[PDB]
Amino acid sequence: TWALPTYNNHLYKQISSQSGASNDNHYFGYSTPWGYFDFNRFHCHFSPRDWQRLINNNWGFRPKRLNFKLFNIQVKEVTQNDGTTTIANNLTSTVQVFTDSEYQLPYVLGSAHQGCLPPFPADVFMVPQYGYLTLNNGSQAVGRSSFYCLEYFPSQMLRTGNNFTFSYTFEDVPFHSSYAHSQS
Amino acid sequence: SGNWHCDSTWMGDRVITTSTRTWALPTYNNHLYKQISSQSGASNDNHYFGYSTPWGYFDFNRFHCHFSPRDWQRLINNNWGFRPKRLNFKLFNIQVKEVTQNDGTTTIANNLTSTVQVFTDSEYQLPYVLGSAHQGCLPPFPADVFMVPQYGYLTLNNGSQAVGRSSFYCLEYFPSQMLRTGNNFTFSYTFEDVPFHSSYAHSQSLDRLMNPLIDQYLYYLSRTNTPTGTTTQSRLQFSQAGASDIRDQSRNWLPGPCYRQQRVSKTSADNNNSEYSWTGATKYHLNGRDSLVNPGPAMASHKDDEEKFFPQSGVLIFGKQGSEKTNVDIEKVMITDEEEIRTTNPVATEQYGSVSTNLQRGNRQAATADVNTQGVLPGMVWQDRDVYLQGPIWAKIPHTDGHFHPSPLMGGFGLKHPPPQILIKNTPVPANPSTTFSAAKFASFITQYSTGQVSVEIEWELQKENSKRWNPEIQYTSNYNKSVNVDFTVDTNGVYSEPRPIGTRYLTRNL
Amino acid sequence: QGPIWAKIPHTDGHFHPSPLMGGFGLKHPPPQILIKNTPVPANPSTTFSAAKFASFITQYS
Repeated sequence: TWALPTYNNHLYKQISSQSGASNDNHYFGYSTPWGYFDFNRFHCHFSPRDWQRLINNNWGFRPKRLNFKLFNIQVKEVTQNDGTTTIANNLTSTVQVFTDSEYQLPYVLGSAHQGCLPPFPADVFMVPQYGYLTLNNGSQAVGRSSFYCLEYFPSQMLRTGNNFTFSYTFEDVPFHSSYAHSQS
Repeated sequence: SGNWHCDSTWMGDRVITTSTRTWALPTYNNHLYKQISSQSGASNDNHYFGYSTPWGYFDFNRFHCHFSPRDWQRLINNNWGFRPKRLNFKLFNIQVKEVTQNDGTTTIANNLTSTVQVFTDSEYQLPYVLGSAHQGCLPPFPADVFMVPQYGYLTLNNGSQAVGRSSFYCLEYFPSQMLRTGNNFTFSYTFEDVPFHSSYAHSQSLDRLMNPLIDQYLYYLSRTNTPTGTTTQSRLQFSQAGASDIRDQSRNWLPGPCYRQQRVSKTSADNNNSEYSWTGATKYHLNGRDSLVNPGPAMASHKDDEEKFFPQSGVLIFGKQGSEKTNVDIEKVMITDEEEIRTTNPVATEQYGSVSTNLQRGNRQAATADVNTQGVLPGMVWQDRDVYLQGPIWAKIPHTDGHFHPSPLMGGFGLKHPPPQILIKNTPVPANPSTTFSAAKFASFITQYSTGQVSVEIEWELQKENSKRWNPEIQYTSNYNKSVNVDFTVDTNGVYSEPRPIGTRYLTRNL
Repeated sequence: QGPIWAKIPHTDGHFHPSPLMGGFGLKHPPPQILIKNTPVPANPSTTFSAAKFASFITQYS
């Protein structure tokens, strides 16, 4: 179960280093309202038991396909009259979602950031904000630097009572090695 | 969405029942598992290691959920035996409520599409909680609305210490079907073939089974001394079993097994002046932890004259209506008593008999000892306990290789594959989440609860009464009381009550 | 708890593309999925305002 706040009050931002005089540490980048949930880690998929059962009996393994389905979307509106915090459900107010199979965006995952689906299924987690960096010098940004407006892609629209699926396929890749050799 | 069904129809051989109730499910432990153990209050026999979960489960194991006292009466008189066949189950009319208190004002706002999830398991892969006869049955009386009990289970341990053998579960790991308002749920189950229960008590006791008139042809040792010698005694003599001697007459089959119990009088004057009961208290044990013997092997409570005495343990002691939770005196609680099994099974308080000891000779005088315990032996028969009404229905045979005649000791039908449990849970709905990222587990939530209706239907199968007896029977009848207080009916203020338990053995068959 | 797959940086130069946190280097990893609420405006001004209209209603899903 996932919960999505609203970031930066719906507006892009330029973010850079504070210029704290460390030249090796500087960055030039953009924070966006877009959320993305990113599963790259095992314990999301495998329970310690199944891990144990697989790890003993198999030489190697690789993925083949994967399927993905959202469902049961709903929206909540918080409003505080004076100090009373109140949450009123709403309908037909829409959420929009798009993937890209064309690999046209900066690719954020792979740096092993926290925010995986929680190890333990009981807990409910927030979705991480997006963002990315770009070429720069200190605070200065080159003319080579790029920029994006994510709305520029054909996002499918979702409203309560609607679900979303897409089927993917992994390309053929050599098996991983689960074994260690018996002779040096 | 569904049509309320509470009713029973008589097909002859089979009889169908259905009942329906309204249920309400809170949210337990704020949606998080917990380790629970004993407080370590220094009593080593009392310790536990277990896990409490948010999951609710509603569990019907008792009769009075299914049968109304009338139908009970009508079935109990006319049938030798009965067992279930199938059962059908249907939820419907689910809805959700959200309570929110602004200042001190408690307000409940209905909501839609917020989902409840439910799964059964026909694969028997979970700890099996029912069968210990916990309270929380569907209320006896259909008018009332009841909360669903929280779940939980125990595991191997030592004191507070838990072994490495101990296990754990995450229930979300199963394919729960999802339910949203306007959706209903059904599954059809089937009971496996199991012997009929016995509703009858025999009309003739074992020892007295014989022909009065005809003498059997075997003999027995009559008298040692002719009289005299005396020092030379006398040669053995022989007589025949006859109408005059019932005891010496010979019998094929031996009464059932026994275990001793302690005799407690109702009269405090007769009961032992000093303290007993755990002095005391016949027990068995595992792993150095003595478990007091709760209702045990079947056996008869009392002989004819006493009626005051009752077994200290085996007899089921129910409470009456409005009973106290602790330190309640007897007059508020009902004692069940079985005098009807005197035909076969032994008396509880008494010994099983006497047994030879020494191997006699001229100077060696015979010696015997009262046998305090007897196991099963070839050529033995015994009767199963009564099921009463508020008593349990079925229990699960522990899945194991070792078995002998799997009859539960609270009475009922041992099933190899009992009706699967059903578990139910609300879907957690998050509170206002933090704006910036927080590495925390996000413990905030919105309070709510749900409710709906549940329709349980069982199809019984019967065996009709063929009895050829001449003289009139014994039937169960509520009568002879002119009191203003009516049985099985609400008081003036609407609180239901049950006067006394109702056993199943009324009719009669010859042995 | 370690990572699963990482993307080969799309380039001509390669030698034996095995990520250094361990995993499966993919030429075409599972695509990302992005998700956003639709902004719902607060009470707008009666008369025209040249401003970008920064008011909004707070919510989450």
